[PDB]
Amino acid sequence: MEFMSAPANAVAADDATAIALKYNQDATKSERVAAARPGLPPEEQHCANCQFMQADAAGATDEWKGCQLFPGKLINVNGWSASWTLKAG
Amino acid sequence: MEFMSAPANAVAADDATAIALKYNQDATKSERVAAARPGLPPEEQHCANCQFMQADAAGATDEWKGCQLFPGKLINVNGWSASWTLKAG
Amino acid sequence: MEFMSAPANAVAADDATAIALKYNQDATKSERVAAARPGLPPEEQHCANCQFMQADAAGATDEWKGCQLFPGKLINVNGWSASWTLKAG
Amino acid sequence: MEFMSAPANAVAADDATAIALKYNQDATKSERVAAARPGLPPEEQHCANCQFMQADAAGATDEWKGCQLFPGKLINVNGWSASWTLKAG
Ligand code: SF4
Ligand code: SF4
Ligand code: SF4
Ligand code: SF4
Repeated sequence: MEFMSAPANAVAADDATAIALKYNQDATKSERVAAARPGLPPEEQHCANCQFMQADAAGATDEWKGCQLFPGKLINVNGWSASWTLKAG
Repeated sequence: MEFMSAPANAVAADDATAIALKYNQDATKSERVAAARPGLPPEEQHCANCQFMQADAAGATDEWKGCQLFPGKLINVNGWSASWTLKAG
Repeated sequence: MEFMSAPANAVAADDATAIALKYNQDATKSERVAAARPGLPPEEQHCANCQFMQADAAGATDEWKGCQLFPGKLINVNGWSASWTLKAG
Repeated sequence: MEFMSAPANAVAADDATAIALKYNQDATKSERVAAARPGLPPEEQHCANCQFMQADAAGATDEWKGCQLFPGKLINVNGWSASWTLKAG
């Protein structure tokens, strides 16, 4: 595989929105256990299985995808935020 | 009936999760018609017969119930969202 | 990952102990609100933040852990029983 | 100039160590801006001016050098990783 470029509009650690929504690009380092959102055990929760992850957003790759709660941005498929909600598959 | 107080955690219209899920407290003013989700004729679709409705959520009353897609929140039994799926059993 | 699948010794709904101790593997469906045990808001209480949860137990996973009040069995990190107690440390 | 021979042991995108280090062989496609590591503006950071680049590594050339954090591998002088540190001297 070729290296996966990091989008200029990916949510960053230094963004007020990320701080507000407790988003972390790496779910393993997130507060998912402390949040204890309902749906899946906490350590299985990440953007890849969240209701708001948008696979068809401008600039999306299999590593970077959109989120309906972060307009005009891109989150990491391995991330997590406190709005994590199991996708109604 | 008596004037029933609206729960402090009822899903509000200007909540980003609500906007993304296309939830309307009133099914009769919702996108159920245009969406024509499978299961039942659109005019019959509301949270009361949705699979994700949680009748025994904390604080639920005969008018406000929980929803798997709105952790910690309460929705109206006569509401609807783009996630509506006919309840089985 | 795989679907929710309780290991061999997961406390079961028709286990006399479970019934006696008011345990439910899903805290959002338990009597935590009615019981209103002291320490934290009832809706914030679950096995993961209970003093009796034991991280080091046979067959334990990120989702299933031991509980000192259920010797030899496993409970869900998202569960709750009427013995929920503050996590001292 | 003649074509720059690539090494078979170049760090590759699907190497767990590369992923963990946030390495990208093309720094302009990396997370350096988001990382905002100290010493130089993000846009000026690459392996060529990193403290850990190892010029005297087996098979190292004009374009590929070693890195203390990647034993037995070679990085691209134009690359970058989240361990970038301005070289002193
Ligand atoms: S809302 Fe879902 S998709 Fe968006 S950042 Fe949070 S966990 Fe990821
Ligand atoms: S998912 Fe079902 S219960 Fe929840 S808001 Fe939508 S229609 Fe109502
Ligand atoms: S005592 Fe604590 S760990 Fe054990 S079942 Fe009850 S709430 Fe869970
Ligand atoms: S540590 Fe320095 S030399 Fe090694 S990959 Fe990172 S930036 Fe390049």
